[PDB]
Amino acid sequence: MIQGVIQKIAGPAVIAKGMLGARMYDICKVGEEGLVGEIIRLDGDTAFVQVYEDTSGLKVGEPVVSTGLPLAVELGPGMLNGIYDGIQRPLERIREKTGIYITRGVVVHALDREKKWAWTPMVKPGDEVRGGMVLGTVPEFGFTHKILVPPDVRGRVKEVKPAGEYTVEEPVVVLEDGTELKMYHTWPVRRARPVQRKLDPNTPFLTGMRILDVLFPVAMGGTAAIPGPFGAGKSVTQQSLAKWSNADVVVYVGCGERGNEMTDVLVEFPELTDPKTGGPLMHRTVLIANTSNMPVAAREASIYVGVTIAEYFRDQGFSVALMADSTSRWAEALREISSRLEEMPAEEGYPPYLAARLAAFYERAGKVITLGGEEGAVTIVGAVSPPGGDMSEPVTQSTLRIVGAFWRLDASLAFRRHFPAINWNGSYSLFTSALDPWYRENVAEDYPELRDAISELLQREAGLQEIVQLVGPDALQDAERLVIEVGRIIREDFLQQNAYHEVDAYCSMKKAYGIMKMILAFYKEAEAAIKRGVSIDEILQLPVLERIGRARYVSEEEFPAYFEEAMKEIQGAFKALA
Amino acid sequence: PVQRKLDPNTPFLTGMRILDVLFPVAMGGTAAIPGPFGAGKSVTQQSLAKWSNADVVVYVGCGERGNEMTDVLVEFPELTDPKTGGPLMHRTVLIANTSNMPVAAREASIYVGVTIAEYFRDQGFSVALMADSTSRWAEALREISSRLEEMPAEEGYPPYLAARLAAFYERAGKVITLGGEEGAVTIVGAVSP
Amino acid sequence: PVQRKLDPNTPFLTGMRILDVLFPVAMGGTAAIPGPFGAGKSVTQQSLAKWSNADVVVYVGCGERGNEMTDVLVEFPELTDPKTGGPLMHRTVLIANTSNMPVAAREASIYVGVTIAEYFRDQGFSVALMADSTSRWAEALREISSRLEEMPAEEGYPPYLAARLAAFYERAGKVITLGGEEGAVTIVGAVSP
Amino acid sequence: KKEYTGITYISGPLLFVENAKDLAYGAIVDIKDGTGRVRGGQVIEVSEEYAVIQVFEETTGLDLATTSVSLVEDVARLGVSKEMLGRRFNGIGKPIDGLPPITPEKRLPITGLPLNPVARRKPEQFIQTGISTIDVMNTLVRGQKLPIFSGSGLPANEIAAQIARQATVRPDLSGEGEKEEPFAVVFAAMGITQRELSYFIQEFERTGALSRSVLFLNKADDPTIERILTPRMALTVAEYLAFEHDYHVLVILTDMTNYCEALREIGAAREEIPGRRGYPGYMYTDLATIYERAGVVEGKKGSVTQIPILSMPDDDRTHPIPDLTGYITEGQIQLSRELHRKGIYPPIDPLPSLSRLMNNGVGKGKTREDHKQVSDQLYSAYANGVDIRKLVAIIGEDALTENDRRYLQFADAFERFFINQGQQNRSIEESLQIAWALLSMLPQGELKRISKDHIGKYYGQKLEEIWGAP
Amino acid sequence: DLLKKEYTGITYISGPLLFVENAKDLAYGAIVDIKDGTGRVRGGQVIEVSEEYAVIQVFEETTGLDLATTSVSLVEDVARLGVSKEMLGRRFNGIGKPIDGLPPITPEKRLPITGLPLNPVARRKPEQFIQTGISTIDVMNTLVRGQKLPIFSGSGLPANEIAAQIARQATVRPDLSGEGEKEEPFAVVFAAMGITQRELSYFIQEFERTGALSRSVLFLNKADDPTIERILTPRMALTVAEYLAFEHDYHVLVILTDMTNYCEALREIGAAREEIPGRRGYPGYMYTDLATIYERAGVVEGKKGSVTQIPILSMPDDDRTHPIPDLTGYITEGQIQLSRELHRKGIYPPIDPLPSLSRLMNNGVGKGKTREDHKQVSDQLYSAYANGVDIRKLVAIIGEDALTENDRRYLQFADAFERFFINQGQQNRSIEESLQIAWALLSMLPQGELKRISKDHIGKYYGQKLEEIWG
Amino acid sequence: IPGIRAQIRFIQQVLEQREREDTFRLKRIKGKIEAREAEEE
Ligand SMILES: Nc1ncnc2c1ncn2[C@@H]1O[C@H](COP(=O)(O)OP(=O)(O)OP(=O)(O)O)[C@@H](O)[C@H]1O
Repeated sequence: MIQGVIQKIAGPAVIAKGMLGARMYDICKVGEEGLVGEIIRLDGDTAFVQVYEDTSGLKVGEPVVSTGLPLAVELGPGMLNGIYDGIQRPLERIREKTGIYITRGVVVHALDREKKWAWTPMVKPGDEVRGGMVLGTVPEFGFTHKILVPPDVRGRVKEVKPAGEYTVEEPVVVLEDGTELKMYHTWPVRRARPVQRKLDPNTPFLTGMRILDVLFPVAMGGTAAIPGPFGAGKSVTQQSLAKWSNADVVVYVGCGERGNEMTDVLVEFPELTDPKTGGPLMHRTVLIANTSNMPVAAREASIYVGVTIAEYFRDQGFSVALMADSTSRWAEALREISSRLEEMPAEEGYPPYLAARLAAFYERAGKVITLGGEEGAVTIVGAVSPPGGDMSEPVTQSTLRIVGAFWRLDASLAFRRHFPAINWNGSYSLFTSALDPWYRENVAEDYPELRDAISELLQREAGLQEIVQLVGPDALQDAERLVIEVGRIIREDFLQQNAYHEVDAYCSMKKAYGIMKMILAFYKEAEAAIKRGVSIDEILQLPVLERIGRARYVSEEEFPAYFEEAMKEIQGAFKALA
Repeated sequence: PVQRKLDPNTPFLTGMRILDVLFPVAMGGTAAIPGPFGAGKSVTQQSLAKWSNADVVVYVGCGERGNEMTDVLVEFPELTDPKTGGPLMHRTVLIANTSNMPVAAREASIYVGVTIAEYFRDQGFSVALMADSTSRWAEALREISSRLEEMPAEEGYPPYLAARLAAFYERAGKVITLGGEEGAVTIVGAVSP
Repeated sequence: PVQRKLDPNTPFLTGMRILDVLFPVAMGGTAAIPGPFGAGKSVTQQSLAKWSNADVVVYVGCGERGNEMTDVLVEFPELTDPKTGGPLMHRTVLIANTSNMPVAAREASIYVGVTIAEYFRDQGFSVALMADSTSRWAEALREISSRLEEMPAEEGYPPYLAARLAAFYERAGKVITLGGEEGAVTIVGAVSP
Repeated sequence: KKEYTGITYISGPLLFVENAKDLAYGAIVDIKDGTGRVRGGQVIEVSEEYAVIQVFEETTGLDLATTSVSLVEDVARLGVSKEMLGRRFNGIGKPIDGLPPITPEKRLPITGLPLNPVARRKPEQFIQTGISTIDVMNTLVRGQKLPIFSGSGLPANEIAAQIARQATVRPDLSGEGEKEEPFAVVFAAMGITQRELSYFIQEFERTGALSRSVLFLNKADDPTIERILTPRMALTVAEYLAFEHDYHVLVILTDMTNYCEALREIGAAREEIPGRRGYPGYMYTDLATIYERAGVVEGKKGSVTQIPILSMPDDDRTHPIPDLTGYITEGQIQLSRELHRKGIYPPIDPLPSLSRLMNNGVGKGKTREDHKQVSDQLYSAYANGVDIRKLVAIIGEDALTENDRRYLQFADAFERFFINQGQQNRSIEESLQIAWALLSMLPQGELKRISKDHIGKYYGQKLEEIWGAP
Repeated sequence: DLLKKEYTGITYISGPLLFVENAKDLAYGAIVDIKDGTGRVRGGQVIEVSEEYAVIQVFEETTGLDLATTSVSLVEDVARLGVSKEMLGRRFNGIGKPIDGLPPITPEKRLPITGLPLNPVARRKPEQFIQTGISTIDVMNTLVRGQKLPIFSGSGLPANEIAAQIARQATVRPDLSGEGEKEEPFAVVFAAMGITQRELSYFIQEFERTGALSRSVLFLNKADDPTIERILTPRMALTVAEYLAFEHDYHVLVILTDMTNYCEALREIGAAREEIPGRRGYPGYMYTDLATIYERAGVVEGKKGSVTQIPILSMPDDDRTHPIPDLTGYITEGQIQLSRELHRKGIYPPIDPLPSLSRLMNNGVGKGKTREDHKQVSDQLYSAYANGVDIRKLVAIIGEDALTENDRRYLQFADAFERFFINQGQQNRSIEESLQIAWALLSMLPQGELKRISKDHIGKYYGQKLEEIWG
Repeated sequence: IPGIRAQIRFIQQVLEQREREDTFRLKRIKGKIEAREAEEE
């Protein structure tokens, strides 16, 4: 095994000599305490190692040892309901071994090797096995977790353990070639897990938020980016997706953000309920927390660990949602690394390969035919944190060219406490046309037309807002003031949503359709009234507007009756005006 | 070299009333014209070449598009000399460059044109030099300076852009040749910000 | 050194209504008077020197016009100290490093002036220190850092510029001298953005 | 043959190899690691001390002790053939459709030569894109460089596919004309996602346009150098076909913003100080070497026409990419988000769009005699209509004159029936018919920019001819 | 451990750095003593080490050093600070040395000043409402125990006054929280970097007036002190704070006077080392350094104490996009941003509510914590004030005489809001009085315009007039 | 309109100046690293 000694220490960067034969991007144990590092440069007999921990107290001459393998994740039973670090160290076990602080040099297994799992074999001797097939199954919190042949493994089965209880270290299946397949395997974190074929998304990823699910939808194998400045509500949106999305498994990556945001999930999710299964919400969740004051080099690791875990759960035939708290912090970590390496920067100091790395990460998303022939999907929602709120930054612009949906956040709306605070003008989705068949079959036959009518109304309001800023709102003619008012009704009664409310925190597609239909019918009747000579002031005082404004708060069970009453009441109110 | 550089006391007659009256340029003078699209700059330059009192004409295209250069190279052959009725090309030297020709050539185009103009001046003639798109020449200069790893100034241009333009434009003038005859070079540049 | 720093509780009377009324400075405080050229920095500071209620004025011409130094030298010997009654020059120390005098001496001039002001404070006097331009001191530091081959912060200035300015301005204050008497140094700083 | 093993440095995208003075500048090399995997790279610096290789893809498993470098070819070349029609490649020319590789007629340097200016000729004939806003108001002329300026969320890909499916020449419209002239479309897609790749494959396969197309598709997660090479290979094929087989070649370059970002990246990887706004100081020359590879040559029946497509980074036309492109190209087709969000497709806004060479490829003997004046009149009428549309919001419809009202109606009709053609394929005659039907709404004699002969000949058409198919 | 190892072999002194040749046995980050020819001893830290030389950042000025008579000796491998309960009532300088005449403290432990990250599993949820007495904070930008809530200030704005007022008035309200009444006060750890004598005299006199010096630990780095010393001051302060909170059940309030000065020191060192910098010359790792500082707040499961941070920074040109405020806001849990426009009108505290924020406010307000109407009243206030500012922008175009009655009402609301809710001087308001003033102001708008408040609360609290409170 | 034009000019100047300063810094650092490599490799 390749061994050497430290030659230079500058912060988290160590130069080790005597490492001839070391490979690029391999893990190395640094110092007498074996700090986990990675080789990022080879130069003659020297190697450039990035320590994933603090290097204070290290000395020149201390040994550096290479494991000869790149960063890898242990994939198998025991991840759901778990919280990990950037390199997949369980944090509950670190809490037990260490106190309330994280210390360096803790070695802890990712998967629990003492818990027992009820193994039910699904292969018999003499059966051919290929990468990604199902050998058996194991229960885990209401999921039928299935053990998969490692992707690059082939052969025929010699012996299969009988049904029973075993730890993940057990050689559950042995192959004629001698290979012993356990309940878990290891996968290089920078290699995309292979799939049979990628399919065109055709089903929505329902977040429970009206503006995103209606005006800016994202498909099940799609990718969305939500940029904004601090205070605009990115974390609240990501957590709402974690709580209310229709994905089977949710992976949450806290790349270089506040630790209180991880504490919030840990405390709250166990008390919440899975939207579909009904069990605890934390049972469908995997957390990867690398907070801001935790090692910088571990941010890249956190992102790739999350994407690998998501691809595993996709290979099992699930639909997985991956939330990246800030890809900007990943980019800043790359920049710190490159500055340490004395590389030639591009744009605002970022390494040239930042865009390529973002593209590689976002192209791991998608809906696939797994190597086992099932159907799984990964949907990636990445948050961006531009400096100054400037969306012309390299990170936001590079994301803008690879993602399907773009949920731009507005500081002006966040200042007024108008949430979700999405900049409608600066947001878009590329998944609308692909999801229309689903909407017709599963929401309402004319849902696409109503959505388009809402969009045309909003564009008309945006057009007239220029004249309003020029001459003021009272100078407008009656029809234009009606357009402005109905745009305001849309903003306050349909696009506004209260994450902390008991009912409004989640909205079904049918509730959204009902509110849209109410608003459009009101607009049509008001236009007819104005053509017949009814003042706007008399229109805006109609009490049916209060019903339209309180539709958001009607529970899901009571909503249909409320909607029928309101649809009757709108016609009544504009008939009574005469 | 020349023996003496005379004064701007005699006019350069373009034949166009607006320029010849309101905004005249002298023999040995210098003028600049901006080219918007659709303004008929090409016809104006062609008429200057046709009807100017210049004996010889040097047309330098320094970094033009391919199709604009093709227009120039297909139109000038068919132009007629008002004095003789023969092809105007017989008193014209034409320097043609495109955007995708070497940057060194695009940078040296105006210099080659001015040297030819000064030669015909030293023969004792009046020469009209028309540099189309000196902005493209400045772009070539900016690229060259970047490749030499020089500190840029203003919008990435080298700190000697003004001096090079000055040296170029100051080769214009009415002179007494070393041989003791009167000759002139008049420069009309174009700028496309 | 000093025994103790006191809390400013009396005004640095200037003779200007606007500064004395709307935007006062205490007897041991600090003020900055930035302005573009032609606004009246020099006239304002000379008026501070002529009319202020300070016992001693140390006037530092750091990298500024020499005619201003000549103006002070020629004029002050004829004016009268507002309180003492004697000639105004008799209460004034002049430190002059004009614009065309050596660049590095600007820093030395600033430090020399502030030390002399501290000395006269230590005798028990209220001292006014005028810095004709701290911008030129910053320029000198930038030049020397260019020679050192240091890496600049914003606009070429060395990153320790704020530290030097802070150290200079913190020498102001009302104090109990080591001799037990009360002294004060008031600093007005001109900046030429 | 010879394998170089004197690797003495690996860092990011670069590796240094000693005792390699036999490697030409810009040669393509193969990099074999200890595990046996073979990567690719390009020589970006050669000296007596060492050669510097830029590695395609990643340098993950490479080590200084077992890696070996070998020469593939001294100059990047592409084997071209007429058999490339109907085939899909990967940006460096490797098939990605599963059919056997092509046997080449010849191998050509991808960075072709500059055309001699004196061998060029004026563009004088038009390509019918099938889209009215282009065919009538911003005509595309064989040999022209006409980009589409797009935005972040706009359907540039759909418009590109539609043009690729519908583009044709019209020999019958050219005087006596000819029976047939070959036509091909070379589609270069750079930095596209899997969704866009699937969309493009399906679009070309379903309508049968594949049989007359060549596709060079480069994914966003492919190596950057392949992105840099994709347009060069596309144009090499286009030049082959046009100027050795008399084809009329249309080139669509789908995302030049992605190309320029790749250019910036590669510049930073070679240790070059960025120029304006981070982009290389030679970006103008590179974009010129790509764009200027189109035109029409004297003595050759073929032509090359380019349609670059750009997403303006933040709707800024002053951004360096669109600024330089406008400097080099001959007009622009601008998409609008207002039209898109109002439901109109293709969302082409005539007002900020211009084709610089339109006048030389429209008129008698090519299209129709009434083309130019019809275009000018449509432009003026639509501009008046939009202005009056803003004016009505303030002063109401009653305060308008009858003519102002007619313009107000015409603008809406124009958006609904002229711009909004959906997935239709309109011949130039159909588009001119629709234009005359719309102009008939305005009173005869208010059509100042059209001669009275054309008014007499074509004025009077009814909107019902297009009313049933918006 | 008890043996002194000296390193002659200094090859370079320039600015704040010092290269020493044969020091391969000096750990990274170790603290050293630099002895000069005259016997004066000055401190420094190893920031780079190799076989060739060690780079030392000097904590004092380099005057009087020479490459012949100077020696570097090792003090300790890891920078540590002796801590004890007896730190309360003491004043230290930027490197934690007494500056008050008393003797050095006898440590109970020596803790690494860099600290370690709190495990997210170990963290609690910050939930206890702190009543600052300032209505713009209590109602709209609530402060919860365990929070990091900075003040974004200007050059001549009164941030020090606001911080001192918060320290003087801050208290928990166990009566509202349903918890057993208890009278535990706040211990204040005060860290000043680059503080002038004027500001320091203000703070010291204010604490002496309040009687808070007895339960305060002061780390004072003045503006005449070494700049590189500022690197360690926040870390020493937070080491002491964490120790007190999580080993002696104190509720600690940490005030960090000027983080702009800290960033200036960071940039100085970064430039000396010829590192490739980020924005405006600041190092690219400044986010990580500021997070190493700010993330040392919060509350821990199974322990009674807490640490609350209120950093104060001066946005240079009142610029919120400057790197220092920008990174801070991305790290901290809100911000209280002052406004020069309000300050010029005479409004104190000049807190502009729209750009301010409190991330954790929802944790510590509502039924059973403050009052059931709190969150909705805060939301309504924000909406009404935003409408008022918009109408202010509108009058410049249309003119006042053209306004509607509702627009005029929102103008009047904005004026009254600024003059009565934000302007409170040095008065301590209970959350009840603050909500009463908020409801009085909201009663100036028609009851149907209050769309963020539930009709139950509108029935219960709407109507009361402002004249009843004043005049 | 003149006020908006003045603001645009000012913002353009500030941004261009920042880019120029960053470029000068990169050139300086790379030159110094090259000199260091020449002196000591
Ligand atoms: N003196 C003139 N008399 C009559 N018609 C003229 C005259 N000058 C120009 N024109 C006409 O006006 C047109 C000007 O617009 P056009 O787009 O055709 O010009 P261009 O020469 O191609 O453009 P550019 O300004 O870029 O050189 C000329 O093409 C010609 O048709």
